[PDB]
Amino acid sequence: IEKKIVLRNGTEAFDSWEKPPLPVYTQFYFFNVTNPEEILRGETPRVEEVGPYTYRELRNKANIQFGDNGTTISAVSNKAYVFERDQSVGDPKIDLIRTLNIPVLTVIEWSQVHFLREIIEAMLKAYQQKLFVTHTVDELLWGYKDEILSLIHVFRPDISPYFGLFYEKNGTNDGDYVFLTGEDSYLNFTKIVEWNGKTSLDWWITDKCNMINGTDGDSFHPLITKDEVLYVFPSDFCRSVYITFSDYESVQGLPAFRYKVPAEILANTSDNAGFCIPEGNCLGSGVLNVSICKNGAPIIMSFPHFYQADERFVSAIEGMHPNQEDHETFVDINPLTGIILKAAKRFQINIYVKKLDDFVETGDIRTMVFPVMYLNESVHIDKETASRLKSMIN
Ligand SMILES: *[C@@H]1O[C@H](CO)[C@@H](O[C@@H]2O[C@H](CO)[C@@H](O[C@@H]3O[C@H](CO[C@H]4O[C@H](CO[C@H]5O[C@H](CO)[C@@H](O)[C@H](O)[C@@H]5O[C@@H]5O[C@H](COP(=O)(O)O)[C@@H](O)[C@H](O)[C@@H]5O)[C@@H](O)[C@H](O)[C@@H]4O)[C@@H](O)[C@H](O[C@H]4O[C@H](CO)[C@@H](O)[C@H](O)[C@@H]4O)[C@@H]3O)[C@H](O)[C@H]2NC(C)=O)[C@H](O)[C@H]1NC(C)=O
Ligand SMILES: *[C@@H]1O[C@H](CO)[C@@H](O[C@@H]2O[C@H](CO)[C@@H](O[C@@H]3O[C@H](CO[C@H]4O[C@H](CO)[C@@H](O)[C@H](O[C@H]5O[C@H](CO)[C@@H](O)[C@H](O)[C@@H]5O)[C@@H]4O)[C@@H](O)[C@H](O[C@H]4O[C@H](CO)[C@@H](O)[C@H](O)[C@@H]4O)[C@@H]3O)[C@H](O)[C@H]2NC(C)=O)[C@H](O)[C@H]1NC(C)=O
Ligand SMILES: *[C@@H]1O[C@H](CO)[C@@H](O[C@@H]2O[C@H](CO)[C@@H](O[C@@H]3O[C@H](CO[C@H]4O[C@H](CO)[C@@H](O)[C@H](O)[C@@H]4O)[C@@H](O)[C@H](O[C@H]4O[C@H](CO)[C@@H](O)[C@H](O)[C@@H]4O)[C@@H]3O)[C@H](O)[C@H]2NC(C)=O)[C@H](O)[C@H]1NC(C)=O
Ligand SMILES: *[C@@H]1O[C@H](CO)[C@@H](O[C@@H]2O[C@H](CO)[C@@H](O[C@@H]3O[C@H](CO[C@H]4O[C@H](CO)[C@@H](O)[C@H](O)[C@@H]4O)[C@@H](O)[C@H](O[C@H]4O[C@H](CO)[C@@H](O)[C@H](O)[C@@H]4O)[C@@H]3O)[C@H](O)[C@H]2NC(C)=O)[C@H](O)[C@H]1NC(C)=O
Ligand SMILES: *[C@@H]1O[C@H](CO)[C@@H](O[C@@H]2O[C@H](CO)[C@@H](O[C@@H]3O[C@H](CO)[C@@H](O)[C@H](O)[C@@H]3O)[C@H](O)[C@H]2NC(C)=O)[C@H](O)[C@H]1NC(C)=O
Ligand SMILES: *[C@@H]1O[C@H](CO)[C@@H](O[C@@H]2O[C@H](CO)[C@@H](O)[C@H](O)[C@H]2NC(C)=O)[C@H](O)[C@H]1NC(C)=O
Ligand SMILES: *[C@@H]1O[C@H](CO)[C@@H](O)[C@H](O)[C@H]1NC(C)=O
Ligand SMILES: *[C@@H]1O[C@H](CO)[C@@H](O)[C@H](O)[C@H]1NC(C)=O
Ligand SMILES: [Cl-]
Repeated sequence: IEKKIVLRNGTEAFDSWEKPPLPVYTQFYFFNVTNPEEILRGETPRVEEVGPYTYRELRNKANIQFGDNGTTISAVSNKAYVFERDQSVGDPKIDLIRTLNIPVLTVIEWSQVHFLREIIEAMLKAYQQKLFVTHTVDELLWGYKDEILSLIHVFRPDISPYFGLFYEKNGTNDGDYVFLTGEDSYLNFTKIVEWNGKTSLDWWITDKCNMINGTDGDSFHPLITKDEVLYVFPSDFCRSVYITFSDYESVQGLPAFRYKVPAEILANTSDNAGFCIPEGNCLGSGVLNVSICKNGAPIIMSFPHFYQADERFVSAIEGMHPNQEDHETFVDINPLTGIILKAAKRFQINIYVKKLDDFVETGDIRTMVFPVMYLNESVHIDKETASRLKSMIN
């Protein structure tokens, strides 16, 4: 029996959950646009893969408060990124990525949804914008001041003049959670019961699709069996997900089940129709429109290089060469303790883009899902802690 794996003030299980000992790394990879002018004339985009840009994470739980006497527990998962230059392809403060002007594509999308339409329209007309821009890798990630957002900010202070894929994400959390500790049952360990005071979502169609299943992803319940499916709620993905057993792996001396993201997760099916707002009309297998949760921006999540996706997505963008080894999402879990040993959490960020007659900025651009950047959030257990665990286990 292993009731040692429960969150209670005293056990190492708690301390490690509170303050993760193992280092997590995120590597960013960007797609540099080689033929912007030609794309605007309706030609096939060709892109060039650039990276990695490696960041070591700092994690911990804060505002910790036990609930219902040892069964629930509220906390916030802070997270920050420390750049590692010698692990990266170059200096992100100097290196330039040319890609889509996301700020203007966003406000356009807002204008189209009759949000600040005039104000947005007048400014674009006043100050001509380029659809493709060039900025530093650091600017794209952690943010930079944009003309049009600054002009809007003058009138609407609620709207930020800065934009960045990870703007204001360094040293912050993704909201108030209340986790379920193993006290009641070891099965429902580090399981999620609420987020921002809410036990479900509300932006997806079906009650089913709005459910919050599983753990935050950083750990699992002990005594896993190959036959069972494992649910996760990655907040940044804007929906729950499951992973299924792939095969047997060894990480140091420790046994590990390899759980991967199956292709059912983003497949164009009636099951997943409830993710395709408004009227269940999906773009095709292997992508996810997350405009709603990303503040009306035309953001489409997918896997790297449209792996596990419809082929015409891959065909649309020259330079998209997907393969399983490099681009799949996997996680090697010690079946016994439900602890992660090795994992590559991988996914892409794309932008939906189409020609618009009212907006000359769009030129004659093709209708497509435009890949901007993907990443690999990884972890790997070292000898010391491994054999410590391996001896601790027995
Ligand atoms: C990915 O997912 C996302 C989200 O899941 C998808 O987006 C959803 O789908 C589409 C995207 O285009 C979109 O549907 C359209 O919504 C439009 C707007 O809906 C909102 O606004 C409606 C109208 O409100 C204005 O007008 C009303 C009076 O008629 C009035 O009540 C309002 O106050 C408002 O007034 C405006 O005020 C401004 C002035 O402000 P300033 O700028 O400050 O000066 C004026 O400039 C403006 O002209 C106007 O007067 C409202 O009724 C509605 O409830 C929403 O709140 C609609 O316009 C679209 O309607 C279309 O159909 C009509 C049929 O009747 C057609 O005649 C017309 O051509 C029109 O095009 C349509 O419903 C969703 O809004 C959007 N949802 C979200 C949350 O973003 C996205 O598409 C997906 N992408 C992919 C690739 O799959
Ligand atoms: C996200 O957020 C996290 C957490 O905040 C960021 O990580 C931290 O970033 C800060 C700010 O950049 C880092 O501080 C800098 O550290 C560098 C590294 O140099 C090291 O070695 C120096 C030797 O040359 C040493 O002097 C530095 O400081 C040590 O010594 C002092 C006293 O002597 C001691 O008090 C410190 O604790 C250190 O032990 C340092 O370790 C350093 O070069 C920087 O100094 C410059 O910049 C500051 C302004 O920030 C300026 O005042 C100085 O004059 C100098 O110009 C600075 O101190 C910190 O190291 C990071 N923390 C961790 C844990 O890594 C992260 O960068 C953010 N990421 C993103 C993407 O936004
Ligand atoms: C992603 O893709 C983009 C677009 O292709 C690339 O961005 C270009 O990057 C190149 C360099 O890689 C940039 O060119 C460089 O510009 C520097 C500054 O240019 C201004 O200032 C100089 C004076 O120094 C003026 O002469 C010039 O007119 C500009 O106004 C220059 O200093 C560099 O010049 C040196 O280049 C080589 C040696 O490096 C020599 O041949 C030259 O003699 C000279 O010493 C250089 O030309 C260019 O500006 C970028 N374009 C855009 C649109 O931003 C990215 O590189 C690519 N990303 C990655 C990671 O590869
Ligand atoms: C997080 O996620 C990213 C990927 O999204 C990872 O980065 C990749 O890491 C993988 C694994 O190492 C890399 O795959 C390797 O590609 C290399 C290709 O080399 C080129 O140049 C050589 C000449 O030296 C040519 O021979 C070759 O054809 C290529 O043109 C190779 O070094 C590797 O090939 C060897 O291993 C593979 C095993 O799969 C064998 O198939 C080969 O025969 C050979 O033995 C390998 O293919 C990939 O390139 C990386 N990509 C990027 C963009 O960095 C991170 O590593 C990952 N995980 C973590 C924890 O960070
Ligand atoms: C999050 O929660 C649940 C549980 O994982 C997921 O819904 C489940 O989906 C399956 C279909 O594959 C359901 O099977 C059903 O069985 C019932 C009972 O016999 C039957 O009434 C149905 O016709 C169907 O056969 C399963 O029961 C269902 N769970 C519940 C509680 O109804 C859901 O999809 C997950 N969502 C996300 C976003 O991860
Ligand atoms: C997503 O799936 C839907 C339905 O599962 C597909 O729509 C079908 O399209 C064929 C012709 O290609 C029609 O004969 C069917 O009647 C359609 N069915 C429904 C329910 O609409 C569609 O092909 C898929 N979408 C994409 C973009 O490939
Ligand atoms: C738990 O540890 C001890 C229990 O006595 C106490 O000093 C401390 O305040 C508690 N901290 C948290 C985060 O629960
Ligand atoms: C988790 O604990 C048990 C284990 O299966 C389950 O019966 C129960 O419904 C769960 N608890 C809560 C509060 O949801
Ligand atoms: Cl290993």
